Amino acid sequence: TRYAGKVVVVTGGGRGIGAGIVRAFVNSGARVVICDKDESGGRALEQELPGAVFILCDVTQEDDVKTLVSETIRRFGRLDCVVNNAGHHPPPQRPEETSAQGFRQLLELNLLGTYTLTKLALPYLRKSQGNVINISSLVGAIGQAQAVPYVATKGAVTAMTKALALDESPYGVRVNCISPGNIWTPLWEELAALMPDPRASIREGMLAQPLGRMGQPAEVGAAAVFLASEANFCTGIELLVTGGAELGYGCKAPDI
Amino acid sequence: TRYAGKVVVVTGGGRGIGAGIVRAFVNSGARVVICDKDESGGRALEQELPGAVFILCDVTQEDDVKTLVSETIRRFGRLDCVVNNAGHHPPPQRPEETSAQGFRQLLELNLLGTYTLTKLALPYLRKSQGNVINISSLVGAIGQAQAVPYVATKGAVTAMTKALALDESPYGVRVNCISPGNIWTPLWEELAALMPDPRASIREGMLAQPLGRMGQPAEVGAAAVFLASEANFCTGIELLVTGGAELGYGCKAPDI
Amino acid sequence: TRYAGKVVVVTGGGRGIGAGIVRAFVNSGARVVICDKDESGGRALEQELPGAVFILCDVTQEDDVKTLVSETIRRFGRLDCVVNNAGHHPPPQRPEETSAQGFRQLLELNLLGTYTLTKLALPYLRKSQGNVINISSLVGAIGQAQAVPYVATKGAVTAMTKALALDESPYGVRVNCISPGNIWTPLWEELAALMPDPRASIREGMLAQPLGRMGQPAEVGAAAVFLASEANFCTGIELLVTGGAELGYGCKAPDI
Amino acid sequence: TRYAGKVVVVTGGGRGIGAGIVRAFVNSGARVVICDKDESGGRALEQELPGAVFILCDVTQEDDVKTLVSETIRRFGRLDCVVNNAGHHPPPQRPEETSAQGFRQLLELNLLGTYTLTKLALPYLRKSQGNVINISSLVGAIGQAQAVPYVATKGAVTAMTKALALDESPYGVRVNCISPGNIWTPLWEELAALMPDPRASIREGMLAQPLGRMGQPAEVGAAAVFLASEANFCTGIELLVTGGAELGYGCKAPDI
Ligand SMILES: NC(=O)c1ccc[n+]([C@@H]2O[C@H](COP(=O)([O-])OP(=O)(O)OC[C@H]3O[C@@H](n4cnc5c(N)ncnc54)[C@H](O)[C@@H]3O)[C@@H](O)[C@H]2O)c1
Ligand SMILES: NC(=O)c1ccc[n+]([C@@H]2O[C@H](COP(=O)([O-])OP(=O)(O)OC[C@H]3O[C@@H](n4cnc5c(N)ncnc54)[C@H](O)[C@@H]3O)[C@@H](O)[C@H]2O)c1
Ligand SMILES: NC(=O)c1ccc[n+]([C@@H]2O[C@H](COP(=O)([O-])OP(=O)(O)OC[C@H]3O[C@@H](n4cnc5c(N)ncnc54)[C@H](O)[C@@H]3O)[C@@H](O)[C@H]2O)c1
Ligand SMILES: NC(=O)c1ccc[n+]([C@@H]2O[C@H](COP(=O)([O-])OP(=O)(O)OC[C@H]3O[C@@H](n4cnc5c(N)ncnc54)[C@H](O)[C@@H]3O)[C@@H](O)[C@H]2O)c1
Ligand SMILES: OC[C@H]1O[C@@H](O)[C@H](O)[C@@H](O)[C@@H]1O
Ligand SMILES: OC[C@H]1O[C@@H](O)[C@H](O)[C@@H](O)[C@@H]1O
Ligand SMILES: OC[C@H]1O[C@@H](O)[C@H](O)[C@@H](O)[C@@H]1O
Ligand SMILES: OC[C@H]1O[C@@H](O)[C@H](O)[C@@H](O)[C@@H]1O
Ligand SMILES: O=[N+]([O-])c1ccc(F)c(O)c1
Ligand SMILES: O=[N+]([O-])c1ccc(F)c(O)c1
Ligand SMILES: O=[N+]([O-])c1ccc(F)c(O)c1
Ligand SMILES: O=[N+]([O-])c1ccc(F)c(O)c1
Ligand code: NA
Ligand code: NA
Ligand code: NA
Ligand code: NA
Repeated sequence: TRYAGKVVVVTGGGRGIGAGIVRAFVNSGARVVICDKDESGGRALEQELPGAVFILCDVTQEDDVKTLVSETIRRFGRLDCVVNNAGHHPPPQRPEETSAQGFRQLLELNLLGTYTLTKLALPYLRKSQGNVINISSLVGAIGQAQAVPYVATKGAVTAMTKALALDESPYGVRVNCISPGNIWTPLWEELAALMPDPRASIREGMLAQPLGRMGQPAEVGAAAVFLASEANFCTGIELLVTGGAELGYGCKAPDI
Repeated sequence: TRYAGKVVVVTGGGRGIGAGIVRAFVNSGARVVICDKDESGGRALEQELPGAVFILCDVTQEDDVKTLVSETIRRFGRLDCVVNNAGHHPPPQRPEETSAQGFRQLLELNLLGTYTLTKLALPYLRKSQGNVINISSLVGAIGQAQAVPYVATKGAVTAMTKALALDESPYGVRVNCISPGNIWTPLWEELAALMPDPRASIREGMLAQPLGRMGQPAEVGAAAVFLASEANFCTGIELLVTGGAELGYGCKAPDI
Repeated sequence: TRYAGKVVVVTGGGRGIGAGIVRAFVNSGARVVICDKDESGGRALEQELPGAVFILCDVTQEDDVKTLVSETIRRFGRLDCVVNNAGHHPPPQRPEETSAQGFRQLLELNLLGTYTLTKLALPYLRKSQGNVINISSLVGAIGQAQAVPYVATKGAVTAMTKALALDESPYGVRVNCISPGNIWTPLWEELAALMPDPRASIREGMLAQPLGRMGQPAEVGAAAVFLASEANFCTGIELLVTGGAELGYGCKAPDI
Repeated sequence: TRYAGKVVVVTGGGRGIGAGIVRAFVNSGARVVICDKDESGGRALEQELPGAVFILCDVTQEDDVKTLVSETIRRFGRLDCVVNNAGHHPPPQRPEETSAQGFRQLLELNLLGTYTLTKLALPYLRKSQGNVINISSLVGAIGQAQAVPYVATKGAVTAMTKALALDESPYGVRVNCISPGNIWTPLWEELAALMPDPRASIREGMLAQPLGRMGQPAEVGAAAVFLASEANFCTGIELLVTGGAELGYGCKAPDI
């Protein structure tokens, strides 16, 4: 009952972190709209979870997003929280292997889709004194190798979260982000499968955390439910869900 | 039931933020040991809350703290979480008005008391795969005027939290801190009463946050219960509970 | 002679911070290519400074940038440092007053122009073991009101700086950024002139810093010359040139 | 001539980073007072460098420090910059192997010695509009394993730098810190010699940086001369001299 009577939209909620967030909010008592560009996972999740429904929506298509918001209000009568989770990490790319156009396309998903849904949702979030939760990444803060466009998009999301928090504070609408580190998801598994030694790639990812394991979608979901339901004095924060990967010295490569 | 069956020690739990944390953990189903050097508030809290008991303990006295831990284990059989909240903010002091000995005394409360309880508790936290929550302050991160010793003690607590998180990660013990901003507590009220215009001092403190109000002990308490019960992939983090005070430009004082 | 024999490109170098950086590098002994989309300031700077030449170049036009790099190599035989300073801050815009297309256009200047020049310059910077300096902004780190797109672009630049630093570290090429706060420039003056009370707007900007004044282009220039010439163990850093604006509590707007 | 006519005190200046800072300031044209508790290195440095003199001074002894300041003024007539570099890193210590009294002793050197010299110097720095530079450490910011007391002392120094910057800003006195990462110094070499495999310990320290090497005292010295002589709009900053050790993922230890 922590978030009972509330209505939540989760983008990219059909699998991975997004599905973990969907499950966490349903378990808290909320009704959840699962937005995803792929039907497979999200439609099955709707059948599985009574408090969840699936709406096909590509967050890069402004008309898809307009319909997502108007259908949410038409079907459920209010909107309390938007979780902007949809996003993609390309395979490793050296800087000279990137393109401006590929950079533009990744900005369209990771940044502008978050911007567009947030903009269309804010009039309703103001009425409900709701909140926005953006899923950024630890690598926006500390960088990552072979990922210049991806890192840039998440640096933008984290910064945008703080700007929006300032703008919406007089209306009682909080805007926060979660920065996960290595979370074991289908995207992580897909990316490891492209590596010469997938098992070695996965073990390296596990040992990047002092805790010695990757995180779970359910753990990101619990952080999201906290930010929505119990963090009434938090706005503009970056909640790290990383297992301590940012702590201490590690292998990143006597004084010349 | 979020933290049912667990045993929590809260230092400085007799009033203010500490009492808000005590209440939050009792509401989550935990048994709570209220530690405080003053009997008045903590003893009344024990009478009020069934899941809470009061143990008189000055965290600067190592033998008081040894007895706090051994009495907790004797009476409740386990220890799952230590919340190091005891601490003090002196009245405003210009740098030339501080002393090394006053600095040493503030380090004894704000830093070494946290260190001592954590050290004595860790053998039991390892057995329970428990966790440590230190109450630091936003001003450890961003500074504050007329508070050189206080700011230094909280910078130490936040850093120490990260070091300890690294050391205890192989044992499954998480170590995190909460950095509150302006929280309306008896200490805040006492400090404002020393000012020429207390009402103006309080209004200034309220407007230091984009949210336009100070925070509540219950809001710090909810963050603590989150870190203890649902943040299993968080260690070494600094959870800001500040109402956005660190965001954007403000009045802190054309190019010469 | 701190940077004698070296060749530096400064984008947006015709006025403001960029011109201050141009002057600082000329004073250090470097030859400087002034890139700007406007002829007026940059052409006069070339006439004024013996070690500087002006090349008309719009950093959003990839063919302009290709020609900028090839002309620099043709005329001076090497390239040691690229300072990505070109960028724009729109007038204050409430979130609901922004557009995706306006956001895209600002990303094109503030982020992708920096990306494009850096990409085209890196083969030559590798040969010279040169370095990249991006001019970001403090508001990428802490947020700003009525500037969601601008803040997002600078969050991206700061993050991208760290990603690129990781990628180029094995080649000995350092990548750093400077985050200025309020610097008194023609852009600042233009923006204040749009306000109801320009003088009040300027005084507010001055008092946003504990130092009680805004910064100078020459001060950003000195930081850039430091990063280029004497910071051989710095890569991926964010050098704050802000007068302390990020420090302490301020006016950003008792516990409800 | 960048800092000609100025007078600088460097504590712990007899070897290591401190000696590199002494050399950098002498090369900039300043007169330097070398403070150290050991005579060997500092006395030889005075003989070697015309613009430098050695004063025996233990920064934990308040009367030593009073005499250091009064002798500096008596001999040179002004004081422009204090570099608080004296400090120590103990050998690796597990948390349960530390003591409160050992923690107190390390606070006395790393934190209170910096506090005491700064306090005694500030009246003269106000007259000269001088500045303070504290040598902290990257591990104050990100933590380190087996170093709870050391990490806590450097977290305190970095925070104290920001508090003091706020307090002294109305007097035109800037207060900044440098946070080095792995710098190859006699302390680093001594600590590695205690390890089972010193060569393996040194190689691990080198590879903790994306640049693949440790830093040099001269590189910390150049950062200090920058902060003193050319960073007039920087106060309360933490200048990282770390070779990028804080960037990206590394080895710090699939989802359980
Ligand atoms: N997995 C990690 O380690 C990790 C770490 C940090 C941040 N993140 C972020 O978390 C989020 C989710 O990552 P994940 O690992 O769960 O990925 P994932 O690929 O497993 O799942 C992403 C989901 O989003 C959907 N999606 C993609 N593009 C979409 C679009 N245009 N419109 C609507 N839905 C779309 C996909 O169909 C999928 O269901 C992303 O923003 C990612 O950047 C992930
Ligand atoms: N109030 C704020 O705005 C604020 C902001 C940031 C951080 N904090 C921190 O939160 C904590 C609590 O602050 P507060 O405002 O609730 O203060 P408070 O003075 O209202 O309550 C502190 C409690 O700790 C107890 N205590 C003090 N010294 C003790 C000792 N030696 N041993 C045991 N108990 C002791 C006091 O008796 C009291 O019950 C402190 O660590 C403080 O630095 C407060
Ligand atoms: N002024 C401040 O307070 C401040 C603070 C933080 C960051 N910054 C950043 O510093 C940089 C310079 O700011 P400023 O105040 O000097 O601005 P400015 O407007 O005074 O000068 C910017 C210069 O860049 C040029 N320019 C603009 N678009 C260009 C393009 N497409 N191609 C080439 N040149 C182009 C302009 O013609 C001008 O000469 C920007 O990146 C800005 O975001 C400024
Ligand atoms: N070496 C590194 O990798 C590294 C990294 C980050 C920070 N630091 C910091 O840099 C500073 C210097 O470190 P280092 O590696 O050069 O150490 P070092 O041991 O090589 O040199 C320190 C110097 O300070 C002197 N000193 C020690 N205690 C003193 C006291 N009480 N009074 C006066 N002088 C005293 C010593 O005699 C010595 O000459 C310290 O503050 C250290 O914490 C070092
Ligand atoms: O595909 C890798 C992992 O992705 C997560 O989203 C799922 O919850 C797991 O079942 C799966 O092991
Ligand atoms: O004393 C100021 C405030 O302190 C808080 O700890 C209490 O919960 C409030 O009742 C009180 O208004
Ligand atoms: O236009 C405001 C300021 O802009 C700076 O770039 C110039 O150096 C100054 O001459 C001018 O006062
Ligand atoms: O002792 C290790 C290193 O310490 C530095 O301070 C010295 O400048 C070097 O000569 C030496 O290699
Ligand atoms: O830190 N990240 O953002 C991140 C890490 C690993 C992944 F596989 C991923 O898709 C995203
Ligand atoms: O930010 N703080 O740590 C803080 C702020 C105000 C107070 F009254 C106080 O006691 C502590
Ligand atoms: O912090 N900035 O990025 C910033 C501040 C003020 C300006 F006028 C400006 O053009 C940019
Ligand atoms: O990061 N440090 O503070 C640090 C690292 C290595 C050392 F040997 C040392 O004495 C200090
Ligand atoms: Na359903
Ligand atoms: Na009770
Ligand atoms: Na010229
Ligand atoms: Na000499």
